Amino acid sequence: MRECISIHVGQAGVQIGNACWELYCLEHGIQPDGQMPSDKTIGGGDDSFNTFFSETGAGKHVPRAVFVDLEPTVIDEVRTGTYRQLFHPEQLITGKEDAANNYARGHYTIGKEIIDLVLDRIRKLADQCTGLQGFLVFHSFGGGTGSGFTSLLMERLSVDYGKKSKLEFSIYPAPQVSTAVVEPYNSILTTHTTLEHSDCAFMVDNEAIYDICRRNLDIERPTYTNLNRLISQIVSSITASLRFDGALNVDLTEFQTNLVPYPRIHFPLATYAPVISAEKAYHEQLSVAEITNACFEPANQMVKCDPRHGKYMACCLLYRGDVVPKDVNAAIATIKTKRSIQFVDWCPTGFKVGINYQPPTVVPGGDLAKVQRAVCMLSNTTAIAEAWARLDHKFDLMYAKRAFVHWYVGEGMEEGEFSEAREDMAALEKDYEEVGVDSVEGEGEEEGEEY
Amino acid sequence: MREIVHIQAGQCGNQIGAKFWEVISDEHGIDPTGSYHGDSDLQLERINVYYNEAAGNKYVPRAILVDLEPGTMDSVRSGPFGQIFRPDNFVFGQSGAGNNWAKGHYTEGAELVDSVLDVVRKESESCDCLQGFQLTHSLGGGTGSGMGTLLISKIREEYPDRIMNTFSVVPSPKVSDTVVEPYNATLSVHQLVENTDETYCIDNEALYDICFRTLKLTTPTYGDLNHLVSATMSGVTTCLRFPGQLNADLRKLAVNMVPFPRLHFFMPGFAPLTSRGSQQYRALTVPELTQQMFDAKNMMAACDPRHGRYLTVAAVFRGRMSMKEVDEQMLNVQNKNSSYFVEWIPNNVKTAVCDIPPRGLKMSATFIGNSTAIQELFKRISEQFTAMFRRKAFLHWYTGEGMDEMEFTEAESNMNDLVSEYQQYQDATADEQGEFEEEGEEDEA
Ligand SMILES: Nc1nc2c(ncn2[C@@H]2O[C@H](COP(=O)(O)OP(=O)(O)OP(=O)(O)O)[C@@H](O)[C@H]2O)c(=O)[nH]1
Ligand SMILES: Nc1nc2c(ncn2[C@@H]2O[C@H](COP(=O)(O)OP(=O)(O)O)[C@@H](O)[C@H]2O)c(=O)[nH]1
Ligand SMILES: [Mg+2]
Repeated sequence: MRECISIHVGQAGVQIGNACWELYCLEHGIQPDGQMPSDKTIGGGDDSFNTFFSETGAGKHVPRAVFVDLEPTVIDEVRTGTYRQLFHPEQLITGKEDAANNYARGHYTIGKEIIDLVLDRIRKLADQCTGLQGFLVFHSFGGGTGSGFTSLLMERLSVDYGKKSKLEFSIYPAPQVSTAVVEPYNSILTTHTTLEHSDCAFMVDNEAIYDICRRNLDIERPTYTNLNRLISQIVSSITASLRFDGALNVDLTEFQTNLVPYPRIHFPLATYAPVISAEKAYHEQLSVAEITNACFEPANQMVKCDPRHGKYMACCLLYRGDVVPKDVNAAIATIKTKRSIQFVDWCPTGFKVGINYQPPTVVPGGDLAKVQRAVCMLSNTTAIAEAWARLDHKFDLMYAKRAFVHWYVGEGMEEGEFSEAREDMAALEKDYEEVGVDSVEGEGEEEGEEY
Repeated sequence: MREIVHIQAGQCGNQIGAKFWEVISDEHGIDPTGSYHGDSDLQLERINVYYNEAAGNKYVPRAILVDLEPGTMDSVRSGPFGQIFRPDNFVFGQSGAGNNWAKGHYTEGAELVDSVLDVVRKESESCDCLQGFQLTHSLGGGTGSGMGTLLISKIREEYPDRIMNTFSVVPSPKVSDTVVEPYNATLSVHQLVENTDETYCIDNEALYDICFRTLKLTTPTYGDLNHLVSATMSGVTTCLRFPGQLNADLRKLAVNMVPFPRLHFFMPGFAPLTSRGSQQYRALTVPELTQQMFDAKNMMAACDPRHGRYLTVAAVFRGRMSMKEVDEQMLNVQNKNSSYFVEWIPNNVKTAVCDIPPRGLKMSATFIGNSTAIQELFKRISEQFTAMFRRKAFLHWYTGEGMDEMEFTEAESNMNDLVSEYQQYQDATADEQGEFEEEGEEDEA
């Protein structure tokens, strides 16, 4: 019937890729070599695992995926691990030498070595899909390959598959945490490419997701492994209505307005609920009201910016499990009452809602709350402005001393190209500001429309 | 795949490599003959980054042995692991450098080097994918400074896209090893400053401090120091050699570590360094480790980094640890010790994390730091080059070797241009003023 594709680029992408395909094979009861050991089908039904798994051979199913870093070692671990037999080996591409946290290597001098290989494998992947809906993509946005190559890939899909849903999920840099020094430059060089090409861009954050894990989930010293298995619950949830039946669904062609209030602003925040320990869910019980109110709390968002400093613009709520619309619709009313939430004046109809029947599949060993009835929330807010306003200043600080410029120049970018990116970043700053008013006047909101 | 070539120049450099190759071999569990029976497949699956597989299940290191004398080589061939080396990679003189850079770089090595470059070529073509060229040597003596320059020169021409790296020993602040050590340490650097991507400043006086003060060694010796040194060389490569939660090779570190193209002269350091007398009274945690990373005294170089500011730092953690515990500890030091850091490089940290711990520890952390405080080396050596050169000491030894004192003058001039560039970026503001000029014309109309 229909298909999504799954793209992991750079070491964070890849690592998250061991996490989301692990979860997808729990949630469908697929064992680590592609067999479905409890299959029941009539054949040719729905059965929506076929949107994420291509059936091979005798009943090997195969993730609809591709992976790369230009370092071998990170893809060699997928080639060697628990699920090594899950992948078709021509999914697992690598390079000779990492993109070295320089975007320029990922987009020019090293990335050219793997691109038309990468695309030939995807041509082959999409040639096998019956009604390709789009591409969902994890990448190291601040990295070398996660920055340069994902954005080279975006430009090189968009010329062929321009009508497909082009969706991506970064890791974003953080207000006090820092994993690398040039992280901001690559963040701008990639935003400056993928703003022309991507249909949405789902930003999430380590420094944010730690605090939720040490607070809520009550994980004492979280790992990157813990983290990738939590981050996995956003794409899981926004795919639940591509993987199971519900009372209300979405498709990929829905999120690209219901999370995109005007096109340049394709940047929502996300979270998932309830996110608590065993001992806590044992102790105390939660309802679909409480779990809708928790998705609006500052301490609960997977990006560090406080929603209060801004205003909401677009929202998607994705209910899984044992819940009914008559409760859910009154629980959004709640969020409609408390003026501690402010939406923008342009968005009085700001909620979009979907309701799938399948509960979240309980993890191995039962290490999570035993809640049959969990919720994902995803929102576009003006509060992201205060997370970009640090990043674009971190560029202004280093580029005044031309600090590290010479590696970019080293691989073949010119000072013209970092300056052009930076002036669209001061333009992005202006596009966050066009909604900074009540005004209806016809270039921001239309004088002949009524909400 | 990604495969580093090692060189070991002169007596000093040879003995650091001679320790290096007991030490990484042990980490990969290698038998002193170049065989293997060791306990892990992971250990052997990755080794290639520093080894070649000779026929019938055998292992050779990608090592070149370099010396203008018959001395120190004879001891590597008799020592622990002396058997792993390809006998062909010993290409050697019968003259020495005489503590003299120009005898290395324009006489005795100049006569030998094309016979050594022929091994460098053959190992570079026997690589899968050639990654870099690492050197153990010194800068204050004659052979590793002088021959090693001449190699670097000739290899940096041939292979311009590969990383070019130098694990150098450098002259100590108070008592000397050889008298010409400031000439040597100027003339070699007058080649290396535009022929390396990375270079190290290892002060054996600080190793002697860390050997008595932290490690609590009674009789501390080169036996010790070349372990402490080689720990750092295997330790920086752990995120290429082995899996972990953050893989990161040497060039991925270098792009983050070097802001401006001559600021590449690094401060090394390791944790933990707790003695056998103290293990049972200390814990081995990321707080305790990150404490000893940034303790002045633990610094394997010439100065406390608080005679300057950190342009950049990189932490290469080893063993199973919470990336959150790491990230929090690197965030605490940036915000409690913010006066230690350069303010227009907004956050100064690169982080990497290997799953594999070194032998006999719960966890460790290798540290690369770049502080403007490394001018404490270059203020000394430029002065100490001048003090002897100003009365023309020792000079005929080097101008017997195809020198003119215009190259001595030109080079101490370059070292002033360097220490002045390093000061130019010291204490510079994160803010840059506008004007007080006025728009339009000024009337009350
Ligand atoms: N959440 C999370 N973040 C990660 C993970 N791995 C890396 N990161 C983040 O992504 C950034 C980039 O990682 P890199 O290893 O540099 O990614 P890369 O794209 O492979 O970069 P190159 O190796 O230079 O190509 C890091 O600095 C971290 O902020 C992971 O598994 N999970
Ligand atoms: N760390 C270290 N330093 C050494 C060693 N042997 C000598 N040195 C130092 O390194 C320098 C000599 O380097 P070398 O190239 O062998 O010089 P040459 O003997 O003058 O040709 C002097 O500063 C010595 O103190 C050693 O094994 N380890
Ligand atoms: Mg990479």
